Amino acid sequence: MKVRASVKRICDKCKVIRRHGRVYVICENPKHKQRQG
Amino acid sequence: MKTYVPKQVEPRWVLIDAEGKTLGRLATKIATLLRGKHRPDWTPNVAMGDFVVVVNADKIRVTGKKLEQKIYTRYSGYPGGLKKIPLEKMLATHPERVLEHAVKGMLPKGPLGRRLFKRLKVYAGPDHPHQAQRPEKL
Amino acid sequence: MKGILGVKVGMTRIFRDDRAVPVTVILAGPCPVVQRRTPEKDGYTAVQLGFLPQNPKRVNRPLKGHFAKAGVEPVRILREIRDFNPEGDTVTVEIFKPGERVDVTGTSKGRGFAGVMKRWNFAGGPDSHGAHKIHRHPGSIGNRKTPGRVYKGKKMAGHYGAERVTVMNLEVVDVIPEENLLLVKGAVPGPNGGLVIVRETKKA
Amino acid sequence: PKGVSVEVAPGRVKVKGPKGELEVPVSPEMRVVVEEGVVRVERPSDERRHKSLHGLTRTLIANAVKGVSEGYSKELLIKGIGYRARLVGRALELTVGFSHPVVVEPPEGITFEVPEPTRVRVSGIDKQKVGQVAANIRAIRKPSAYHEKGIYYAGEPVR
RNA sequence: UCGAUGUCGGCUCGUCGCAUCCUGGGGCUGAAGAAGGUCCCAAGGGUUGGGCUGUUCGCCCAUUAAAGCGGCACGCGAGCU
RNA sequence: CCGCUGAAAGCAUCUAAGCGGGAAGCCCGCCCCAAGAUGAGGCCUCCCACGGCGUCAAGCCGGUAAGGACCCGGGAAGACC
Ligand SMILES: [Mg+2]
Ligand SMILES: [Mg+2]
Ligand SMILES: [Mg+2]
Ligand SMILES: [Mg+2]
Ligand SMILES: [Mg+2]
Ligand SMILES: [Mg+2]
Ligand SMILES: [Mg+2]
Ligand SMILES: [Mg+2]
Ligand SMILES: [Mg+2]
Ligand SMILES: [Mg+2]
Ligand SMILES: [Mg+2]
Ligand SMILES: [Mg+2]
Ligand SMILES: [Mg+2]
Ligand SMILES: [Mg+2]
Ligand SMILES: [Mg+2]
Ligand SMILES: [Mg+2]
Ligand SMILES: [Mg+2]
Ligand SMILES: [Mg+2]
Ligand SMILES: [Mg+2]
Ligand SMILES: [Zn+2]
Repeated sequence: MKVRASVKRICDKCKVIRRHGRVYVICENPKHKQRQG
Repeated sequence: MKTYVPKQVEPRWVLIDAEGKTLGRLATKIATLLRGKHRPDWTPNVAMGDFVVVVNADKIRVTGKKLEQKIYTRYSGYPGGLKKIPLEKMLATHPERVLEHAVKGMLPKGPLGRRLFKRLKVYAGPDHPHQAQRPEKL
Repeated sequence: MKGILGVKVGMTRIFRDDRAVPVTVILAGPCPVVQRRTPEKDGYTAVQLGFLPQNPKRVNRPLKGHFAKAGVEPVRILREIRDFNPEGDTVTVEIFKPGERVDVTGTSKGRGFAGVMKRWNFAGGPDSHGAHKIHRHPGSIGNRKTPGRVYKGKKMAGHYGAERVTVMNLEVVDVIPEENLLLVKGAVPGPNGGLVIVRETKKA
Repeated sequence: PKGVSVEVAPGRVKVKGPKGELEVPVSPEMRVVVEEGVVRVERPSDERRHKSLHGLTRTLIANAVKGVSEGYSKELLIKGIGYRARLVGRALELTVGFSHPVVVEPPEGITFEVPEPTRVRVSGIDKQKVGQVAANIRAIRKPSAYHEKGIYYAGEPVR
């Protein structure tokens, strides 16, 4: 998914970085691109 | 009952070089200067006191982040528009007015408040093409 | 920036050998400049222009012969061109060359109290099925108690026309500087005899 | 860094040497020093408003002096069918799949050196603008559109 | 509020919200391309003509890029029907 | 939404210092009104005594000009103005 309210870390490689308040998740596979919005 | 009153004293043409001060924190010095809340002659219905000339506008620094945060909505045009102006735009075009809008809320609301706002002569400084007369109160 | 003063004198379709281009005829006469509004005393870089010079001593206190060919001031009165800067004198039509677009700004034909269904193209009401005294009325002009007022930009009955209007991108199709005409393709606003300023293009 | 000639102002460290001058700002904190080319940059203040600026400027001054000692070569590979990047003047024209083959201008300090129509590199006295105008050239065509089109630095094609 | 707040719908005029139906961006896609799906920004502009019903709403017809969901006293009768 | 540079955390990360792209969206650009913008602007031009009543060119009038009205002929201006 893309924009959740609760953002998990469903991988081991999903970094949980935070770019201007929004708790993103980046990865190497793109399906894990969470946003917390 | 006694008699206390002031008389029409020749004004105080204070300059305020405002290179550093945050607006608001400056402007409540300016409004307290604009009303006669600093001379002990103060009747509240004469608009005595200072004719403040705050100069050296934009680079009025503001607080923590108010880069496109502080919204100057004020102008309801009149059918569909509350038109919004952030402080970046305000300091960009006619800077000149963030101080005017800062003191126009700290002055009172009646006709004495409106007369007192005409005393404040904001410029974008220096060289306010106005003066030879400057008790530059800092 | 390519400005002139002129008179809309009529319309005529002429032919560019293949079609019928329906031009009007602007009498963009030789307009003497009367004051070059400089940007260091005004801020404009504009130029006041003139028109027809036969004003038999109706020239009161704007007598103002401070230009070397002032051509005593027209009651076909002064207007501006806002970003102009000529180079010689009495700018004629040769500034315009056939094939360049112009914006023509003129006072439109006023229609008085041309009330609504004419001013704002309202759909009026039904001419039948029922009552009758609403055939050309605006109908509703708001909502009930909230807002409980008419919005201030409301379209209603008013003084239609007689305000300056600018048609942008009219092709200059020809000039006839044998009699100093200017021919643009389309509908220059105003009466056939009214005043139109003709400016440079705001294409680019 | 032997050939550099670094100088300090309050609002700016300023680096020089065998290529040119770079003018790197900093927060003026700690009244930081210099003894040689690479520096012990200073902080005693353990809070995060300074504990990261130290380290940031430790890498930034190093990137500046390395840019004057040739911090240059970011290599853009072009993959697939011959989307040739060829230099004309200094603004490079690369013909990637378009009706309008793209001419990319440099910012002042950067030149696009073109070895082949298979690869280009972007050189300049920086890392900031160098990565930026490798990035605009990669944004001419973001690569991985069901593979082998687009341009790459050294990235990894997976299906 | 019953010493009255006229009441459904349509017409007319609108204006606003965004929780968008197009249009402009974009992310993923079980995204070859064309499509599309879903989600994020995004009201600036739109948002058709009909048949039936008093109808709002629907069912259709022919389109459309889309034929938005609402609010504004289920907007609007000192404007009308 | 994607970046570049890069720490906090020797790796990376669009971000905390910075800086870039980027939406019909926002501001300005385009068109129109607009100095009643008491903040009442600017520019060009034209006209300029004191004789008269004081704690004085006198705050009040009478003759002044530059001009403006009144009126009349009108008008693709317009209900009147
Ligand atoms: Mg005074
Ligand atoms: Mg003075
Ligand atoms: Mg008329
Ligand atoms: Mg009708
Ligand atoms: Mg009736
Ligand atoms: Mg009847
Ligand atoms: Mg009742
Ligand atoms: Mg009652
Ligand atoms: Mg595919
Ligand atoms: Mg949204
Ligand atoms: Mg809408
Ligand atoms: Mg509605
Ligand atoms: Mg109702
Ligand atoms: Mg009724
Ligand atoms: Mg009613
Ligand atoms: Mg790196
Ligand atoms: Mg940028
Ligand atoms: Mg605007
Ligand atoms: Mg005025
Ligand atoms: Zn993952």
